Amino acid sequence: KHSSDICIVGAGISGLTCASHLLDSPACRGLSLRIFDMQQEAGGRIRSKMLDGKASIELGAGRYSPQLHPHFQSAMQHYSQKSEVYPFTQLKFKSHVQQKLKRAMNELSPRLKEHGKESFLQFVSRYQGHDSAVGMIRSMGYDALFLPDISAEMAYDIVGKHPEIQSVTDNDANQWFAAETGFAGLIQGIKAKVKAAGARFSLGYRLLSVRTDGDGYLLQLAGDDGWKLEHRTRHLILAIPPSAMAGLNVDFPEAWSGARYGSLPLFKGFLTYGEPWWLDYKLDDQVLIVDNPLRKIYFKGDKYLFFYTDSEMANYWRGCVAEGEDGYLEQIRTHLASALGIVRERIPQPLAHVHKYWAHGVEFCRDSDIDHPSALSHRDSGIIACSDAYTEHCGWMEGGLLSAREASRLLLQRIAA
Amino acid sequence: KHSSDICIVGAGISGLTCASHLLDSPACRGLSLRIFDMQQEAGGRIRSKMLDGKASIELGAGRYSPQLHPHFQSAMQHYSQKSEVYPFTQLKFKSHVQQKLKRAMNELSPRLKEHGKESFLQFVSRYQGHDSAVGMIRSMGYDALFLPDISAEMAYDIVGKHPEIQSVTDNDANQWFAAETGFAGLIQGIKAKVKAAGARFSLGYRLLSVRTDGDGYLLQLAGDDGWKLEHRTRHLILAIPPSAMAGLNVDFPEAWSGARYGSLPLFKGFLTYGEPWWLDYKLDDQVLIVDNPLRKIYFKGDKYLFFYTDSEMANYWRGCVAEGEDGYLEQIRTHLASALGIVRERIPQPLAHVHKYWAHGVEFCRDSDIDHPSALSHRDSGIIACSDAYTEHCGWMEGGLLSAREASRLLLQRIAA
Ligand SMILES: Cc1cc2nc3c(=O)[nH]c(=O)nc-3n(C[C@H](O)[C@H](O)[C@H](O)COP(=O)(O)OP(=O)(O)OC[C@H]3O[C@@H](n4cnc5c(N)ncnc54)[C@H](O)[C@@H]3O)c2cc1C
Ligand SMILES: Cc1cc2nc3c(=O)[nH]c(=O)nc-3n(C[C@H](O)[C@H](O)[C@H](O)COP(=O)(O)OP(=O)(O)OC[C@H]3O[C@@H](n4cnc5c(N)ncnc54)[C@H](O)[C@@H]3O)c2cc1C
Ligand SMILES: Cc1ccc2[nH]cc(C[C@H](N)C(=O)O)c2c1
Ligand SMILES: Cc1ccc2[nH]cc(C[C@H](N)C(=O)O)c2c1
Ligand SMILES: [Mg+2]
Ligand SMILES: [Mg+2]
Repeated sequence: KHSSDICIVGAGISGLTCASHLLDSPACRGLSLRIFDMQQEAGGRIRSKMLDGKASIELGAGRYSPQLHPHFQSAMQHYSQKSEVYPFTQLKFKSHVQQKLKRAMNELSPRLKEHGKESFLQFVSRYQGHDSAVGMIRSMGYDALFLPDISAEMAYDIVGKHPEIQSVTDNDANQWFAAETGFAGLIQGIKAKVKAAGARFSLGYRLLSVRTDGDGYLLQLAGDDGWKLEHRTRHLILAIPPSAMAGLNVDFPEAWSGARYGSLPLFKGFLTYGEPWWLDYKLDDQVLIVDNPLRKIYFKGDKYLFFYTDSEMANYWRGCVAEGEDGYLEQIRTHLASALGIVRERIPQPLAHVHKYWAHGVEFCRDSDIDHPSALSHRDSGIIACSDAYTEHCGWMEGGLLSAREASRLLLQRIAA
Repeated sequence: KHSSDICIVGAGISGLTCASHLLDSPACRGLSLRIFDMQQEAGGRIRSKMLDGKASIELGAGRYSPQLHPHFQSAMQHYSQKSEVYPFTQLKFKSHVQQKLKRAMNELSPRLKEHGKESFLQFVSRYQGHDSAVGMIRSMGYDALFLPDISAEMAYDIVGKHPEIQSVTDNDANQWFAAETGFAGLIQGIKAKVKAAGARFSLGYRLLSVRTDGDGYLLQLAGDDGWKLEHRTRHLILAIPPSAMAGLNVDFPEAWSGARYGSLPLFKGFLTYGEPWWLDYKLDDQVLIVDNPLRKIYFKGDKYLFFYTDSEMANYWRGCVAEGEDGYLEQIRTHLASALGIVRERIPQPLAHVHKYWAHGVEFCRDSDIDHPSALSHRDSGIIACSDAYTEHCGWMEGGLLSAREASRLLLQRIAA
């Protein structure tokens, strides 16, 4: 038999937290747990790396707030991961536009119906012209704020939940932390605890289809070396994001919820140097938000710098990387010089660098349904779906922990019934 | 994105050698050349690994014969790669069957003038018992020899061109060498020459489809992070195996050749230990061929041991691996113990271990003796296909060198004219 009592497809933080809750319940004594992930390492969009062997960098999720993410903070403490303060919470190098509109976003506050749920750009186009509104939105360095299906209501929550811009709203007392060893240390601790409790991991296998087979389910998987594999299970959680769900044969989203779902790409690029040349400019631990394509530039201590972009600007950088390392590094240097107000020859070339493009970096519900529960259920088959996108914290690890707790509750009802 | 004058998809030894022949030619001065491969490193089924940092192992190709592979030996010398004697050229702990293997193969050979081209299993059981034929073929370690479409003709060619069993057909004239640093070193030599001459590499991109587009071709590729990419070229070599050709939209194999093609899976597992325990059995640099699922067991000096299987036996192990690393490792201990005639508890567990499964390890002409030309051309579009499977040396790097030389001539004649 290649079978299991419970199967979790997905070994990001959502899936591994489902596993951890299930194995804690005495109702799962003796039941067997199999965890699939198409990747070769657990973590999903949590991916920590040593750059040049020197320092530790976050290619995916990198920061959290005690105010916004208390379940995440508790997870870090439960698994004894040490946090460090996250420095990039203020813009010391502000602009007239960035100054102007902290004051300007209080005014438009009456958006219940007067502005409602328009686009954020359509909204702000009201207070001042369309031109002025573009420059205001651009100065916050998250290009997703320009998209039409990003409502003005959404946008205000987006802006107050991000550390670089949170001072423009009344979320300016939120505190922020990063992992010292990287969030992968947390992924590793959960994984080890779930393995020691007897769950078995099959990493490197991609789920392709699932069919209901009697009381349980039949899964078709493809290993990344081509090996085709079938698995029977009695209970199934799909701890994968909406974009992955749509690729299956399970009638997503219609058989699952009222809502439609969307996603933004993200891009991060990291560079290290022979000397921490930015210390002369008093830039260590500062973040610059610029209109040029780097958009958000970060100087981490004396160790490295990086930049972070989304939507069309993430696709720009990913395209320019496809045309080869050389023009990519040269474009970066130009835009670094422009952001500092110096000539490109004062920017050294880097020793090492690494980048990462996430085609579906953030996945979110456009709130079409009236209510939206934390985990999902197939109306017919009883498959449970689990993802940060189904919660009040879409786009955050905290949403993963919250979806997983509901997801494991729903599955514990399936055993008790 | 952009374009090229010449495009090579596939950066195994075929594609790299194609590129090398093309850039040697004055007829390409000024032409741009772009090379795609879906893997992140060049080499294809040539994959070397410094297992532990103190030993070089070959997960793909591992040995060549100067007598059978003169072009490959010449390539090694051209790129200044050092060879070393390949130890596993004979068997010592021969069982009862493995002596009769010689005198029966030398005796059953006149009968292959007639009833020669039939299946090898049913030809060997047409002059000895069938219970005797299954024992004689199995003692050769290669389960390819039990299959319908491998003739008694094409099986005598296999037995004589393989180092472990070439004694069985009076082909000990043939010496065998391995690469001192691995065949990766040859791959890196070609790659460096092709880069130094201006070819542009795009690794990590998978070709999904090609369509003719005026004089040239429009290629659709998918990066392994999702990034979709369109590339326009004027001349196009597909240096990929027949299994890869079928996955495209190019009417393979009809619009190319009158031969049909098959493939076999292969599996290798490598095990290292704290103590070279197998020396007490005088096993270093020896190879045992056994009935049990390990089939061929190799002891490399006092560095490591490994085993090598094909066909159904390769699929046996890949399934075992899918059910979990612990049951796989315990299976190996069992089959090692019975092979050496000792109890399980005298085999240690391994420190480190690695394994590779090749779903299409070998691909070959099955309309064999079609006088199959060394490269193919699409009857309509003029796309050239390059692969070891199109040559007399299907299954050897030598075949890739031969196919590459032809494919580049085809493309130079069509670049000219
Ligand atoms: C660049 C970037 C920066 C981020 N920064 C932050 C931050 O600072 N703070 C924060 O809270 N969040 C951040 N996030 C988001 C955070 O990473 C996610 O919210 C969280 O990791 C999602 O966890 P998950 O388990 O729900 O999904 P995922 O992490 O996406 O894991 C899903 C897993 O399912 C696997 N999988 C998918 N599909 C299939 C299939 N068909 N078969 C098999 N297996 C499959 C995938 O391999 C994946 O490992 C960031 C994300 C990105 C891209
Ligand atoms: C286990 C094993 C042991 C072997 N031992 C020996 C030996 O000892 N002696 C010997 O001579 N030979 C041996 N071989 C054979 C040798 O590996 C091959 O004959 C040779 O490497 C084939 O080279 P190639 O360039 O034709 O094809 P490949 O090495 O198969 O290269 C094909 C390349 O094209 C890429 N590719 C494919 N498809 C697509 C697509 N749609 N888009 C983009 N890219 C793509 C692949 O990723 C790959 O890099 C062995 C093979 C195996 C599997
Ligand atoms: C551009 C964008 C838009 C909406 C978003 N919701 C959550 C995130 C992740 C955040 N940017 C982070 O990295 O912590 C995010 C990003
Ligand atoms: C089983 C089988 C059948 C046919 C084959 N033609 C070439 C090879 C490669 C060889 N076995 C090696 O590993 O060097 C091979 C293998
Ligand atoms: Mg998950
Ligand atoms: Mg090739």
